[PDB]
Amino acid sequence: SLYRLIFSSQGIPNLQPQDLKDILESSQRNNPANGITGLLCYSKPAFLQVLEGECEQVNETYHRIVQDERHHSPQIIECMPIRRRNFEVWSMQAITVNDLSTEQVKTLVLKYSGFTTLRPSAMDPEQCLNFLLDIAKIYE
Amino acid sequence: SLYRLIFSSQGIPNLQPQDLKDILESSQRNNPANGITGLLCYSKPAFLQVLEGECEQVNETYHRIVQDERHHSPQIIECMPIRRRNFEVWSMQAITVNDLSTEQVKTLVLKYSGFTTLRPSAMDPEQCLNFLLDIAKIYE
Ligand SMILES: Cc1cc2nc3c(=O)[nH]c(=O)nc-3n(C[C@H](O)[C@H](O)[C@H](O)COP(=O)(O)O)c2cc1C
Ligand SMILES: Cc1cc2nc3c(=O)[nH]c(=O)nc-3n(C[C@H](O)[C@H](O)[C@H](O)COP(=O)(O)O)c2cc1C
Repeated sequence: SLYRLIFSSQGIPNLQPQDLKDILESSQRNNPANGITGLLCYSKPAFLQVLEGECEQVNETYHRIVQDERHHSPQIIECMPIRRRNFEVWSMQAITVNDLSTEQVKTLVLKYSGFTTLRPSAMDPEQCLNFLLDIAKIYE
Repeated sequence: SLYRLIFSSQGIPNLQPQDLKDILESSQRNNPANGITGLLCYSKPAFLQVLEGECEQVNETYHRIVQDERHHSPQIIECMPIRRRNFEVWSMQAITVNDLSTEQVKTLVLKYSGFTTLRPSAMDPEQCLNFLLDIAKIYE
């Protein structure tokens, strides 16, 4: 009943600043409640993110996520029953990747991937989550 | 880059043999090119799909299956990269299970479940793997 879901996506080519905080209000009004927790990451245009919570919640959310007019082509990287939550999960939070490339952050991309750019496309699930973890560290 | 995805959904109140013949002619047609192979399985109401391939046309197919309406509310029990394929024989293989099924199949259902009717959300990843495994193991 306690799952972890990983997957990445592609943000519609015309997405604006005022759209993402609206993705936030959502994640911060729709998750805490659901014992949905974890971390969402943006690197124009690449998306990554892990979900953790009740299996049925994890799912209730992901499939609700997929129809959003705001991006296309989502790749589940992992969905698996887990032993314990990793993010103490103050919230399903969001980080924009700058890109801004870089100050100690580009490094985190030769490490878990190759080039300086966020291609969740090279990542294996472990290098996938390993990364979502390392970034949050140096950040609150 | 290989990956395996296992999921189960709820059929609509009225799927007929005619309505079951239609999901398959679409996966021995699409999936061959699509590169999709696996067992599907159907004990009214639920289907219980296993799908095998690389990460892209997996999601491609699934997210498409979920766009389907013949069922509703899919759930991912497990997605992640594998060693080797287990369902390579059929580009898909439908297999109806029902209380009318042979007294044999009825008991393979019981070997992994707490009740005699196929119930996915009460079965862990291993249980479904082997069920589907042992159940294709015995279907030409
Ligand atoms: C990358 C991305 C991640 C999102 N994550 C969530 C989420 O975790 N929870 C959520 O409720 N909405 C999330 N959304 C937004 C939903 O698609 C949608 O806005 C939300 O379900 C609407 O909720 P509302 O009924 O409160 O307005 C996300 C959107 C994007 C683009
Ligand atoms: C439970 C279930 C599983 C399905 N699995 C597949 C599948 O593996 N591959 C596929 O192409 N269609 C699958 N479908 C049906 C697709 O939603 C749809 O029939 C297909 O994308 C249409 O293909 P067509 O345009 O060639 O007719 C499934 C449908 C259901 C209800």
